[PDB]
Amino acid sequence: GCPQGRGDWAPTSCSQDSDCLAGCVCGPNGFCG
Repeated sequence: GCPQGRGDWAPTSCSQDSDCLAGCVCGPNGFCG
């Protein structure tokens, strides 16, 4: 998947999928992934 969940790639806080990279969604954790 996209680099929003790797060791040194902590996720991005989001409220919608548009806050995230392409193909990534805003998860229930409130973070991109």
